[PDB]
Amino acid sequence: GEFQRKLYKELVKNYNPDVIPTQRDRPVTVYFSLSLLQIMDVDEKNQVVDVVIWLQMSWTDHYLQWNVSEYPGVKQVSVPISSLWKPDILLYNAIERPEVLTPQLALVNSSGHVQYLPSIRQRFSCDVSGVDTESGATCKLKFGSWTHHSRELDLQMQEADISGYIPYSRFELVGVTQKRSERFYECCKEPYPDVTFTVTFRKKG
Amino acid sequence: GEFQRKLYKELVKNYNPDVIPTQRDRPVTVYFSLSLLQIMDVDEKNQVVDVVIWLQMSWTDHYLQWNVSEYPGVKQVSVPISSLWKPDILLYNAIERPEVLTPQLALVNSSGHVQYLPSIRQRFSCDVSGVDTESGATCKLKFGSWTHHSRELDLQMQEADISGYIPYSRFELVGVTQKRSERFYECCKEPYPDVTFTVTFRKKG
Amino acid sequence: GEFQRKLYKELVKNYNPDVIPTQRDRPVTVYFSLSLLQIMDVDEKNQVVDVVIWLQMSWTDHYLQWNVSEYPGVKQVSVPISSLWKPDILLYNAIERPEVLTPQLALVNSSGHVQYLPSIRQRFSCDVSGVDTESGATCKLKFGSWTHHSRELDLQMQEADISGYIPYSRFELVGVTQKRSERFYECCKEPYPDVTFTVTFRKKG
Amino acid sequence: GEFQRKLYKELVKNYNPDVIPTQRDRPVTVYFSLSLLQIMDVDEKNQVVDVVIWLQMSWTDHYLQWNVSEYPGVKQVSVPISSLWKPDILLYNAIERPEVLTPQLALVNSSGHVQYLPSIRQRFSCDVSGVDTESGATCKLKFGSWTHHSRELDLQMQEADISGYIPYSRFELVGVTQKRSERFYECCKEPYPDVTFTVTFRKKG
Amino acid sequence: GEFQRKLYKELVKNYNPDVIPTQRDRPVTVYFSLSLLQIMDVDEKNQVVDVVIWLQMSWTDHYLQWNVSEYPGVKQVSVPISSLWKPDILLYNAIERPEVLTPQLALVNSSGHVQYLPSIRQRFSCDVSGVDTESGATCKLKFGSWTHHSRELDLQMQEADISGYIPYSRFELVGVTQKRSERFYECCKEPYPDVTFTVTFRKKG
Ligand SMILES: *[C@@H]1O[C@H](CO)[C@@H](O[C@@H]2O[C@H](CO)[C@@H](O[C@@H]3O[C@H](CO)[C@@H](O)[C@H](O[C@H]4O[C@H](CO)[C@@H](O)[C@H](O)[C@@H]4O)[C@@H]3O)[C@H](O)[C@H]2NC(C)=O)[C@H](O)[C@H]1NC(C)=O
Ligand SMILES: *[C@@H]1O[C@H](CO)[C@@H](O[C@@H]2O[C@H](CO)[C@@H](O)[C@H](O)[C@H]2NC(C)=O)[C@H](O)[C@H]1NC(C)=O
Ligand SMILES: *[C@@H]1O[C@H](CO)[C@@H](O[C@@H]2O[C@H](CO)[C@@H](O)[C@H](O)[C@H]2NC(C)=O)[C@H](O)[C@H]1NC(C)=O
Ligand SMILES: *[C@@H]1O[C@H](CO)[C@@H](O[C@@H]2O[C@H](CO)[C@@H](O)[C@H](O)[C@H]2NC(C)=O)[C@H](O)[C@H]1NC(C)=O
Ligand SMILES: *[C@@H]1O[C@H](CO)[C@@H](O[C@@H]2O[C@H](CO)[C@@H](O)[C@H](O)[C@H]2NC(C)=O)[C@H](O)[C@H]1NC(C)=O
Ligand SMILES: CN1[C@@H](CC(=O)c2ccccc2)CCC[C@H]1C[C@H](O)c1ccccc1
Ligand SMILES: CN1[C@@H](CC(=O)c2ccccc2)CCC[C@H]1C[C@H](O)c1ccccc1
Ligand SMILES: CN1[C@@H](CC(=O)c2ccccc2)CCC[C@H]1C[C@H](O)c1ccccc1
Ligand SMILES: CN1[C@@H](CC(=O)c2ccccc2)CCC[C@H]1C[C@H](O)c1ccccc1
Ligand SMILES: CN1[C@@H](CC(=O)c2ccccc2)CCC[C@H]1C[C@H](O)c1ccccc1
Repeated sequence: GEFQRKLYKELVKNYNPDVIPTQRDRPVTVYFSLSLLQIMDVDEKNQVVDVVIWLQMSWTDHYLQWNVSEYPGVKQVSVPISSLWKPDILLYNAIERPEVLTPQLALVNSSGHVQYLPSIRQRFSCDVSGVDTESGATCKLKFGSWTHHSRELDLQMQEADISGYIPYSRFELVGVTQKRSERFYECCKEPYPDVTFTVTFRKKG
Repeated sequence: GEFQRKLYKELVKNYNPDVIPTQRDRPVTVYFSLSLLQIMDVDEKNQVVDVVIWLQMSWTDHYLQWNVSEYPGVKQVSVPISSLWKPDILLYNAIERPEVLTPQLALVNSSGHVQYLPSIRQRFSCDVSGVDTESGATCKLKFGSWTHHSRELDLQMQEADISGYIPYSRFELVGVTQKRSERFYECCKEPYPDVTFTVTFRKKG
Repeated sequence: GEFQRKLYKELVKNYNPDVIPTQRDRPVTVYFSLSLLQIMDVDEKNQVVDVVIWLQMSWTDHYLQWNVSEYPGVKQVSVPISSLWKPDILLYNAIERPEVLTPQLALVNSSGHVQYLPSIRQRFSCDVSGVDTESGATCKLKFGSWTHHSRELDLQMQEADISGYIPYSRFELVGVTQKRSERFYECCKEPYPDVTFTVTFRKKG
Repeated sequence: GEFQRKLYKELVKNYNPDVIPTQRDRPVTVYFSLSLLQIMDVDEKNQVVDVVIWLQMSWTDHYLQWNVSEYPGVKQVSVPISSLWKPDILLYNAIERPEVLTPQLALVNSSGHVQYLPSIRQRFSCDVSGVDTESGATCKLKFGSWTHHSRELDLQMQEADISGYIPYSRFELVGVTQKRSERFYECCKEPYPDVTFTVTFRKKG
Repeated sequence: GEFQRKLYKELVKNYNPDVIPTQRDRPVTVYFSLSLLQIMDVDEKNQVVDVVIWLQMSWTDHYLQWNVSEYPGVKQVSVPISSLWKPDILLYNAIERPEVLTPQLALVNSSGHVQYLPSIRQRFSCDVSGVDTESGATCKLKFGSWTHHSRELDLQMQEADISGYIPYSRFELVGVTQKRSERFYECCKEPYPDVTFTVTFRKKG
């Protein structure tokens, strides 16, 4: 519609997607969770697991809010993620780049809350030497911001999901746990948070 | 011609391809169908099917209409899809990104009706454990919009085609059925439609 | 030179590469031919042939002509194909995208005649059962425009070449024929032309 | 914040990322180090090693400094590396391009000191003929600027790290040493520095 | 420095990288040579050789010259090749696109002489049927401009080098010759030069 077209024009004006949208030394809170959809393969020689994981991220960007009565009918909009600031979140265990399977779009509502929910095909490093035993292999998937400390980007955790796991693969899911942490690194004065998912699985008999 | 060159210049003016062309809370109807052209391979270990499928989409964009007597001779135009809004339709079963085999162009007529008909090479997840039996393996291919609900994008179905199936592959087509659906999801207020194709096939001999 | 630099500046001015350069309801004639340079491989299980083919296309674009005495010395220019309109010609049998081996440049002379001669590495679908016999496998390579009918784009044929075929591959060339055709499709009012190359070949063992 | 947004706008103004930020017979000093995170594979037939290495680079760019009291609260910023000048450092032994695993971002503080710390997946040439012996295979990894001599770009060395080496691969790390050098080449009047890492490793069992 | 920043700004002004820098019907002379650095593999079934080759090209572009006393201290500059005109030189035997291993930068001195020295990973077609014999397989590598004839681009030859050949591969170098030539092709009125390298090699006992 015409109201949407006018809204998109205003949202991009004076907006720099390279600048994290903090406000007066108050961090941007980013909620992060993961749904393991499939274990595609396990390479026992090279110590590699191949997965499809659906990442779910959300945060508030105060530059993206609008008055609902100025734009009647427009409750939320669909925007390419390249036009917004997004978290620079990395899988620390990754040995190749991710392949993104979903359209690179985010949903933004009228108070500036953004949802970006990419599904990714990803290969990563793990010791899979007990994968073909009763107590299987257990792998850690550590996620965190690459360039923003706790006072800039407050990474927070949400409930993990196993309901979407594909039943017909040759691996079964024994368990999934999760834990937020915070550490000081040698480089830097400020601490950096992370969210780590621990996945235990094994080959089907 | 000169009239075409002037028309393209007007069509792009004040046009944002990121904004779905709804008008006064009336959704954009999108007709969707599929023609299975080939089954290239079946990976029985990893539970993957490799296909070429020809997707057929059409819809009306009211911003792309023109007066026929202002542009005499110009009944329709060939336009790169990147310059238009297009449906953000996703194959939910996909485990890699699609490879598009056709030129990325759409046809638009004078009342703003768009046709975009991409042929794609695609690999996806399915239980193929009865592929080498009499009754065969049966796979679901679920398609739907990633960011637009029913009141924005009204996805509608059309008749599937088996006539283009390649006769000389090592798999034969036992059947194809189709079904539109509509559900409420936990996330969201508004319902989401989808179009699902069920394909049954088996190995020859 | 200085005259060339001035000419390139004028050629791009008021030029839209998305608009086919028809003139007063007279189609653009496009001459098309093919030289088979190599048969790299044949996949008997999956019914795929791997080739290098040199495509040769030429046409007249009336917007690219210049007065020879305004630009003395300048008989023809070398221009990136991305800055011109080009035919949207497709190999209908293709199962992957082409890999272009040559620089993406075209030659344009002073009366606007364009030559664009890409060499491509291409895999396509064919029944190759019979490849290891005396009479060999016979494959059709069908080429045509994706979005332009006969009254917009008049596809014409030229003499096929076998002189560039590499003698040291493990496949030998039994024969090559070619045929222009024109058909009505279900979609459309206007007929669409094509040029099809029929290649018969066999294993040397 | 608002001060950050204003700062980014000023940093890009009159800034050319193609120009090395020397001033008047001072070179740009670039500190370089490496942390070997994993040996993924060794191809004994083709003489190739496959690694993940974390490169650590830092330098001062005097065009990126700002007055701290003009931008209160803003001590450092996160910037895409493509918008800055960066060292043109090359692995001389490389037989494919690198695959970058981390976000392409750098940290810049108020006096213009830049940190850029890419983790890369890289394959390179080495004689691995004693890899399955007690004393192991020993490989040289030579790094240096491609276009800048010593008086433009002063490459300096820092302490190598083995603490991040993954314990569960099928190769073990016998040792890592490092050495800065400087040589005259036939081409050029000015000498060129390099930093070379020598890595000795062997197969387990 | 400040003089460099001013120089880069002037060099790009009124510069079109698509226009070969001839001057009053006098061709651009391009010196071309090759250093074979490695033979990575030989595929005997498909008739393919896999190499790393270091190409060395240089030429004069009269638009890139500057007065040395206007820019004191600035003898040469490091510039991205994408901002300059470069030779459109092709390996005629290539069956895949090249992978460029070096930074895409060129050196330009004050009288406008450009040096561009890309190292490339390349696969090409050759009859390797005597590779495992005493006299070896002999392959021709033919290089030439794709769109410029002799009167536009004067391709000249320089001394080949085998000093960079890697000693630890499983193939050894029997012989290398080189030869400049000039031929008429069917397309065109004007003759086209080429530089061909003949490499004889064999498997090690
Ligand atoms: C740019 O390149 C193009 C492509 O090659 C080139 O187009 C060709 O131009 C020539 C004109 O010189 C065309 O040849 C003519 O074609 C028609 C028949 O189709 C004939 O009338 C001409 O024959 C002769 O007729 C006269 C008898 O009354 C004689 O006086 C004399 O012998 C004529 O030559 C002649 O064959 C040719 O058809 C086109 N081709 C295409 C595809 O358009 C163009 O000329 C080039 N431009 C420049 C400035 O170099
Ligand atoms: C925009 O979306 C956000 C996030 O969904 C909404 O804020 C949440 O609203 C729920 C209502 O049950 C609260 O329980 C949460 O505390 C809110 N979340 C956060 C992170 O603050 C918000 O209401 C939406 N705004 C509008 C105007 O629709
Ligand atoms: C533009 O294309 C549309 C879609 O083909 C045309 O509208 C259809 O015309 C058919 C056949 O005459 C009718 O039966 C349908 O009612 C129409 N379908 C839809 C989805 O609207 C339309 O006529 C074309 N416009 C012009 C100006 O020719
Ligand atoms: C910007 O960062 C650089 C690098 O960390 C700082 O320079 C170093 O400061 C330490 C003290 O923390 C000194 O011991 C070193 O001598 C400095 N190193 C170099 C290479 O200069 C610099 O002080 C920082 N600037 C600000 C304003 O904080
Ligand atoms: C820019 O570089 C070119 C090429 O290196 C220089 O010209 C060469 O100089 C050598 C050495 O004296 C001469 O023998 C040759 O006549 C030149 N070679 C070519 C291919 O032209 C040139 O002098 C340099 N310009 C400046 C100002 O230093
Ligand atoms: C959850 N998702 C909805 C979420 C949403 O609208 C959304 C939010 C944010 C950005 C983009 C889209 C929209 C579409 C329906 C549903 C999709 C299905 O659950 C799903 C999730 C993960 C993998 C495959 C399928
Ligand atoms: C510290 N370092 C990471 C260190 C780590 O544990 C790590 C990284 C990669 C592989 C293995 C371990 C943790 C997060 C902070 C980061 C440093 C900062 O983000 C940074 C990024 C880019 C340029 C300069 C500085
Ligand atoms: C596609 N169709 C016509 C439809 C059209 O013009 C068109 C309309 C809209 C967008 C793009 C092309 C064009 C001419 C070719 C024909 C294609 C053939 O049916 C086909 C397509 C794909 C696989 C097998 C067969
Ligand atoms: C060429 N290069 C110099 C840079 C330079 O002169 C140059 C670079 C690019 C363009 C013009 C000139 C720096 C010193 C090393 C030298 C070449 C090295 O031995 C090399 C090693 C392995 C593969 C390729 C090249
Ligand atoms: C290309 N053609 C000439 C150039 C030209 O007229 C031309 C080039 C590009 C566009 C338009 C015209 C000279 C350059 C090579 C020659 C063709 C060679 O036999 C060839 C051999 C093998 C595969 C492909 C091509």
